[PDB]
Amino acid sequence: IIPIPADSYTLGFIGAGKMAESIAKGAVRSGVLSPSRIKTAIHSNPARRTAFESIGITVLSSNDDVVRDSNVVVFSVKPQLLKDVVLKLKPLLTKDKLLVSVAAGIKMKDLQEWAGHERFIRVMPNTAATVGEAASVMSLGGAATEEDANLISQLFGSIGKIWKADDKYFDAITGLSGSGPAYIYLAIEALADGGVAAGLPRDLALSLASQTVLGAASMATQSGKHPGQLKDDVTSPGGTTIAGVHELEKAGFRGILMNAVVAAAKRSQELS
Amino acid sequence: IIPIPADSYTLGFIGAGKMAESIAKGAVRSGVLSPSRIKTAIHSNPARRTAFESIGITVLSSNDDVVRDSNVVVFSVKPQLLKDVVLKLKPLLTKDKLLVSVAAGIKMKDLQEWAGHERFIRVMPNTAATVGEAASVMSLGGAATEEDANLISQLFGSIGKIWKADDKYFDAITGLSGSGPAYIYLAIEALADGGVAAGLPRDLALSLASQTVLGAASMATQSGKHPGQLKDDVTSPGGTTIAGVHELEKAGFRGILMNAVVAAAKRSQELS
Amino acid sequence: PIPADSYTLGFIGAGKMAESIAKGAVRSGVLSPSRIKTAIHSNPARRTAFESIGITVLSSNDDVVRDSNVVVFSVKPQLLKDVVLKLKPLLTKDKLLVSVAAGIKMKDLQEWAGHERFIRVMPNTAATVGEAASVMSLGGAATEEDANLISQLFGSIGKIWKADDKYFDAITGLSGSGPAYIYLAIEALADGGVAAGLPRDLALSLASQTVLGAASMATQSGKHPGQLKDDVTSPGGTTIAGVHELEKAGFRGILMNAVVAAAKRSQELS
Amino acid sequence: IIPIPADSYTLGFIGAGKMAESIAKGAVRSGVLSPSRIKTAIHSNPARRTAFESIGITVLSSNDDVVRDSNVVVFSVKPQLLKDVVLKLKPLLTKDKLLVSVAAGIKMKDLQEWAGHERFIRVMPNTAATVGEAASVMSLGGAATEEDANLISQLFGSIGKIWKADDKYFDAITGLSGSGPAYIYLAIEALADGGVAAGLPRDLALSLASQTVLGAASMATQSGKHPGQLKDDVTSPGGTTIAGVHELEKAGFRGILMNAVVAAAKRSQELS
Ligand SMILES: NC(=O)c1ccc[n+]([C@@H]2O[C@H](COP(=O)([O-])OP(=O)(O)OC[C@H]3O[C@@H](n4cnc5c(N)ncnc54)[C@H](OP(=O)(O)O)[C@@H]3O)[C@@H](O)[C@H]2O)c1
Ligand SMILES: NC(=O)c1ccc[n+]([C@@H]2O[C@H](COP(=O)([O-])OP(=O)(O)OC[C@H]3O[C@@H](n4cnc5c(N)ncnc54)[C@H](OP(=O)(O)O)[C@@H]3O)[C@@H](O)[C@H]2O)c1
Ligand SMILES: NC(=O)c1ccc[n+]([C@@H]2O[C@H](COP(=O)([O-])OP(=O)(O)OC[C@H]3O[C@@H](n4cnc5c(N)ncnc54)[C@H](OP(=O)(O)O)[C@@H]3O)[C@@H](O)[C@H]2O)c1
Ligand SMILES: NC(=O)c1ccc[n+]([C@@H]2O[C@H](COP(=O)([O-])OP(=O)(O)OC[C@H]3O[C@@H](n4cnc5c(N)ncnc54)[C@H](OP(=O)(O)O)[C@@H]3O)[C@@H](O)[C@H]2O)c1
Ligand SMILES: [Cl-]
Ligand SMILES: [Cl-]
Ligand SMILES: [Cl-]
Ligand SMILES: [Cl-]
Repeated sequence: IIPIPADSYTLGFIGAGKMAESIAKGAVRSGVLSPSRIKTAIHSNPARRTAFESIGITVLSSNDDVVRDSNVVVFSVKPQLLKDVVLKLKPLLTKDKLLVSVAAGIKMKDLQEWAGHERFIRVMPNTAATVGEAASVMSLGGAATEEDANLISQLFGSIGKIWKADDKYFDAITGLSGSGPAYIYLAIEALADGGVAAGLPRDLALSLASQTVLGAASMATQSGKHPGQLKDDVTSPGGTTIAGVHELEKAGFRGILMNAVVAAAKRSQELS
Repeated sequence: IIPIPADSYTLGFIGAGKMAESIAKGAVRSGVLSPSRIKTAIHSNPARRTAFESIGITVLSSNDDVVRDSNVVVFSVKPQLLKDVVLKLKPLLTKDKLLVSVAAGIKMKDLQEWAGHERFIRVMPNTAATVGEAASVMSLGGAATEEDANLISQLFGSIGKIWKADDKYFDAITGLSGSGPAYIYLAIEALADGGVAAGLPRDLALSLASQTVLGAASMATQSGKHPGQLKDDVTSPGGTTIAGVHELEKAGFRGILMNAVVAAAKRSQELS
Repeated sequence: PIPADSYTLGFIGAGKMAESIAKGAVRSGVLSPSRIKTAIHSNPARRTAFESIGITVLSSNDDVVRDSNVVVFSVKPQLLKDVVLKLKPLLTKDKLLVSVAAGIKMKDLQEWAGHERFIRVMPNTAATVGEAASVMSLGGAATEEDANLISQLFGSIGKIWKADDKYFDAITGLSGSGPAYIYLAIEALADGGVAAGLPRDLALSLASQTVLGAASMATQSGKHPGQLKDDVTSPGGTTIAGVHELEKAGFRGILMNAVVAAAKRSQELS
Repeated sequence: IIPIPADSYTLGFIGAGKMAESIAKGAVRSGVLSPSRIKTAIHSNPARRTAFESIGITVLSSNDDVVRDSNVVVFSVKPQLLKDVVLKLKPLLTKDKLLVSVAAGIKMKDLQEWAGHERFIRVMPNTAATVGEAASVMSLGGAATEEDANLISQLFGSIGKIWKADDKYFDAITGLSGSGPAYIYLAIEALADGGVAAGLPRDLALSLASQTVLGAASMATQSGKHPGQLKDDVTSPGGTTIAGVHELEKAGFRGILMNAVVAAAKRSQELS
C-alpha cells in the first residue's frame, strides 16, 4: 500500500465501453490525465479500438497488460461479467494498485473478495457523464486510503460531481441518481407536450422545456436554498406559477416521484 | 428611428431590482457592455444603490436622467407599476431610444400604447437569470428593427438562452418557461424525499436530486436527441430505470405536467 | 388624533368576539375596563359577561357611540348595514370606526358610515385564547396613528398584520376558516392513534400537543416548513414513511383545495 | 434503590446533542435544575462543548466521569449507538442511579437487559422540545419508583407536556407524536400555498398558516371540547368554513392522516 503518485499515475480501463470512454475524455479535458497516461484493451468489437485511439490513447493487446502498466485500474465491464474478469486478473492485482469498479449493483464486499484485497473503491456514476454533469457517489473498501479517495474524487470530478457514501446506500442511490435521468426525460417531453397543448410551436416548446429544467436545477445547485424556498420565490400571489403548482399538488405529483425512486431502489435490491 | 450603435450604445434600467442586476452583471461579465455604459436610479431602498455601485455602475438621481442618458431603456419594475412609470417618462421616450420591457404579463399592445410609439421589445426571462441560465423569449413591436432585435439577443444571451416569438405565444411561454421552474423545484424536493424514503441521508439525497436533474437537462440540451430517445438510452431491459418509469406512467406523470402548463397558461390569459 | 393612552373604546354587538377583544386588551393593559363600553341587545346573560369584567353596560348603542373615541362593530355581518345606518348621525369624523364583520368590504363600510375613517379587521376563533390570527385594512381616511392603535388592540389577542382589502376573501378562507381544517386534523390524528392501538385519551392529548408544538416550531424557528420537515425525516425512518403516505394521497393539494374553495365562497357571499 | 434527592440531584447527559441541549435548557429555564447540577461529555465534535459551556454547564472529559458525578443519567445518543454505550458504562451503572433513555425505538426490555437492572425510565419526546412544546411519553422499568417517575415528569414537564404509558404503546406514540410534526409541517406549507393560490402574498400566507394552526391547537388544548364540537362552533350555515371542510371530506382528508399514523407506527414496529 504505497501512495499512488498524484500527478503522474497511469490509469487503466478494463472494459473499453461507453462509460470508460466518457471518463477518459473527461479526465483528458480537465487535465487530470493526459492520453499517454491512459491504457485500455478491446474485447471482441474492434470499433472500440478506434474510439480510444482517436483520442490519443494506446490500446494494448490484453487486460493483463493494461493492469501491469497501470497504477489505478477501473473495471468498466457489465456487471454480470465482472466477477470472472477480476478472477482471471487476480495474480496481477497487487496491493500497490488501486482498484475501482463503476459496475452497477456490485457490492464492495464482493469486489474485495474477488480481488483478494481491500484497496478498492466503488463508484456509481450516471448517464450524464457524457456531458460532464454526472452525479456520482463513491464508497471505500477497507484498505482504500484518504489519498486514494482524493485521487478518485479528482478523477470523477472531471465528469461531474462526486460524493462519498456507505456502500449500503447504493441501491437507493441507483434508484435516484442512476435511474432519475429517465424521470426527467419524461418530464421534459411532458412539459414540451404541455406547451404545444397551450399553443406553442413544437421546436420552441422543447427548447424552452429543456432550458427551463436546466435553469431550475442550476438554481438549486448554486443558490444554497431549500427547494421549497426556491418555489416560494417564484410563486406570485394568485399568479400563473401557483396555478400550475396547484395542478401538480391536486394530482399528487410529489408522491409520484417518490414512488418512482422507491420502486427503482427496490428493483435494484431485487437484482441483488 | 436611427439605428442604435451596436458597439457604443448606453443602457439604462428603470427599476434597479433583482432582474436588472442580473442582466447588468451578465452583460458586464460577457463583455457585451462595460459598467460605464450602464445607468440606473434607485427608488426607496438604498441597498440597491450599493448593489449597482459595487459593479461599477453609476446610479443617477432620477428615472428621467437614466432615460436621457440611455439609447436603450429596460423597464424592470413590477408589472402593476409599469404603466404609471412609462406615462411619467413619456415625454422623454423619443423614437431614437429602443424600449425594452421584462415585465411579466404585459402585452406589446399595451407597452406601445403607454409609450406612444412602437420601437419596443418585450422579453420574458425567468428566475434562472440569476445563474446565467435563463430561458428567455423576445417579441418585437411594430417599429423594432432587425438590428434592434440583434442588440437585445446579444444582451439577453448574456444571462441564458434567448429565442424569438410572436406576442400571441406569451401566455403559453409564461406557463412553461416562466412558471416551470417551480414545477422542477417540486420535482427536486420530491426526488430527495424519495431518496430519504428509500433510506438515503438527506444531505446526499438532495445533492443527488439536484445534480441528477441538472445532468439530465444537460444531456437534453447538448445531445441533439429527442427525449424519448434519451429515455430509451437509459432504460435497460428489466432494470431499475424502467421500474421507476413504469411507476410514473401508471400514475399519469406526463399528463400531470401537461395539466400544469395548460393551467398556468390559462391563468396568464385570465390575468390579461 | 385619538389619544393613544387614554382613549375610550365602544363595542356595538356585545357578543363573543367583543368579549374576547375586551378581555385581551384589559389583560395586556392596553385598556382598562373603565375605558370600555357596550350595550346589550335581547340576551341579558351578555350583560353579566361584561359587568363581571368591570365594564359598564350602557342602555343603547347610541350612548356607546357618544361615549367612545373608537367604535368596534361586532354584530353578525347581515345585521351590520342597518345597525350602521341607524347610528350614522353619531358617526362623526373625530371617531375611529372598526368592523370585525366577516365578509363585509371596506367600500361598503365607508359608504354606510358616510366617511372613510374606518378600519376593517378579520380575526379568528382563537381570539378566545389570545392566539388569533388577525389582519387589518385601512379605509381612505384612517391615519398611521389609527392603525397603530388597532395593532395594539388586536396584538393583545394574537398576532396582527396589515393588508389591502382585496386580499380579505383569501384571508377568510385561510385564517378565518382554517381552524376547522385543523380541528379535523386533530381528530383524525387521534383516530389514527387509536387505530394503531393507543388509548383514546392519550391519542387525543398527543394529537393536540403535536400540532401545537409543530406550529410553535414553525412560528419561532425562522425556518421554511420544508426545512423543518427535512429536520425530522430521518433516513428510512418512521417519519418519512408517514410523509410518503400523505404525498401518495395528495395531502398538500387537498388543503390547497380547501383554502381555495373557502376563499371562493367568501367572494360569492360578499 | 435510595430515593434521588428531589431538590438537589445532579443530572448527566450521555450524548451531548440537540435533544440533550433542549432538555438542559428547559430544566434551567424552569428552575428544576441549575447549570451547576448538570454535566455532559463531548464525543468528536467540539462545537457541542461550546453549546453546553455557554449555558453554564460543565463539560467533563469522559462518559465515565459524567456517570460518576450524576444521580440521574440520561442517554441521548442515537439509537443504533446506545447498546454499546450502555455496555461500556455498565460497571458504573449502580442501582442508586436512575437511568433514562430518550432513544427512539429502543424498548424497555432491552434497556434493562443492557444496564443489568430495572431502575430505568424510557421517554419518547418530540422535536418541539426546542421551543418547550414537546409531546412526551414515559414508561417505567420494573424498579423505577413513583418518586423516580415524579422526578422525570418534572424534568420533561420543563420542555412540554408529559404523559405515562405502557411500553407496548410506543410504536404508535412514535407514529403519532414522534412523527406527527412532519405531517403538520406539510400542512402549514400546503395552507400557505393555498393562500397564495387564492391571491395572497407569500409572507402573509405563511404567517397566517402558522398562526392559524397554532391557534387551533391552543383551542383544542385549552377548551375542554371535543374537536368535532370545535369544528361545529366555526362552521356557520352555508359559509366559507363549511365550504372548505366539504372539500376536505370529499377527498378523505381524515383517512389520509389516519393512514400516515398507521404507516409510521407500522414502520416503527418493523425497525424493531
Ligand atoms: N453507461 C452509463 O451511463 C453508466 C452509468 C452508471 C454505471 N454504468 C456502469 O458502467 C459499466 C459499463 O457500462 P457501459 O455502458 O460502458 O458498457 P459497454 O458500453 O457495453 O462497455 C462494456 C465493454 O466491456 C467489454 N468487455 C466484455 N467482456 C470483456 C472482458 N472480458 N474484458 C474486457 N472487456 C470486456 C465489451 O466489449 P465487447 O462488446 O467487445 O464484448 C464492452 O466494450 C457497467 O457495469 C454499468 O453498469 C454505466
Ligand atoms: N425576477 C425574476 O425572476 C423575473 C423573471 C421574469 C420576469 N421578471 C420581471 O421583471 C420585473 C422585475 O422583477 P424583480 O424581481 O427585479 O423585482 P424587484 O426586485 O422587486 O425590483 C423592482 C425594483 O423597482 C423599484 N421601483 C419601484 N417603484 C419604482 C419606480 N417608480 N421607479 C423606479 N423603480 C421603482 C423597486 O424599488 P424599491 O423596492 O426600492 O421600491 C425595486 O428595486 C418584473 O416586472 C417581473 O415580472 C422577473
Ligand atoms: N367569533 C369569531 O371567532 C369571529 C371570527 C371572525 C370574525 N368574527 C365576526 O365578529 C362578529 C361578531 O361575531 P360573534 O361570534 O361575536 O357573534 P355573537 O357572539 O353572536 O355576538 C353578536 C352580538 O350582537 C348582538 N346584536 C344583534 N343585533 C344587535 C343590534 N341591533 N345592536 C347591537 N347588538 C346587536 C347580539 O345580540 P343577542 O345576544 O340579543 O342575539 C350578539 O350578542 C361577526 O360579524 C363575525 O363575523 C367573529
Ligand atoms: N432530536 C429530536 O427531536 C428527538 C426527538 C425524539 C427523540 N430523539 C432521540 O434522542 C436521541 C438523540 O438525538 P439527537 O438529535 O439529539 O442527536 P444528535 O444531535 O446527533 O446528538 C447525538 C450526540 O451523541 C454524540 N455521541 C456519539 N457517540 C457517542 C458516545 N459513544 N458517547 C457519547 N456521545 C456520543 C454525538 O457526538 P458527535 O457529533 O461527535 O458524533 C452527538 O453529539 C436519539 O436517540 C433520538 O432518537 C430525538
Ligand atoms: Cl407567478
Ligand atoms: Cl436501468
Ligand atoms: Cl424518523
Ligand atoms: Cl364560516
